[PDB]
Amino acid sequence: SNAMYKYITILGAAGQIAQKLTATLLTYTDMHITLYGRQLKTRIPPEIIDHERVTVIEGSFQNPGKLEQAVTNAEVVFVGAMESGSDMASIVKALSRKNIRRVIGVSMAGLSGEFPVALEKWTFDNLPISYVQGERQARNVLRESNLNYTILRLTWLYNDPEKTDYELIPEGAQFNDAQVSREAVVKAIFDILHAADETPFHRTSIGVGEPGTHYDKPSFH
Repeated sequence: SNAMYKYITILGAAGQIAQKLTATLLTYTDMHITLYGRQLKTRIPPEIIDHERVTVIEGSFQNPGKLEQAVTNAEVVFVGAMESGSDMASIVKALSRKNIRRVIGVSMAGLSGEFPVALEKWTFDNLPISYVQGERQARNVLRESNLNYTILRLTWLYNDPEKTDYELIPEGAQFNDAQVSREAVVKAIFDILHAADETPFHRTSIGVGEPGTHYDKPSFH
């Protein structure tokens, strides 16, 4: 045990990593969890929504009063999707208003020149430009903030409960891993939330990849 945080607000709560994270925090910590979003009582399963340590708050990133409520007294905010500069700006503004400092957010690997040639080309061949550009703008907004952020740069995702191994790729290092499981990413987030010394995560952007996957594209699964 010994999580470093008790109160977490999860934005993008219906996303797959966010749901897996919520389940692990319920099972393996005594954290109190607030989920913010739209129709969450139907989009998230009842073993989460019915749990006494889960609170749902309705709204979107364009409802500043609701978002501010959701993050009030959060000790850490998890941002499941960093897809839009303006949404990221609204999140940063809400956290700023509530004096919330600690934020962990999910972004994409490949926007800091870190992928090798073939995997980089495959990556951009398989995403719309608008998606890439929105990820870039959201990342820039968060790095420009004064928040104590950790950005997790994820390589290509898949699901496999047997895959929980991850490695962390520092800023500026080659990122050669073509894939990582959502379960491995969730373990990394859990580990960050339990780290007494969080300096490696203080205003840094860290890649998360499956060791041994130096391929030109994610594997067939």
